[PDB]
Amino acid sequence: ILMVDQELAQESITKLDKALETVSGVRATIGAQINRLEYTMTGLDTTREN
Amino acid sequence: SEKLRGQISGLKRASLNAQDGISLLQTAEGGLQNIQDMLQRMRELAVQAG
Repeated sequence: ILMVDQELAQESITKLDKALETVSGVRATIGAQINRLEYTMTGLDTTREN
Repeated sequence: SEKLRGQISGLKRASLNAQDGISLLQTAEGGLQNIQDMLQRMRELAVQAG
């Protein structure tokens, strides 16, 4: 990515948008896994109690 | 006397078997409750979209 002349800014904006979407997707995957593990927390304790 | 002794012993054994049975159903209902808890969150995030 270069910001030297008045032609690369448009390509820069496109690449930045695509990178932002990629980061958002990876964060979403992390959140999904953490929520699944949080749900699987409690059944183990209930089984231990029984 | 012999018949009464035998009946007493059998009744005691049945009394033990009863609680032996009840524990298993308690475990089963715990597991079912966990599954039912998950299903409603699925339905909520289902009605989210549309």
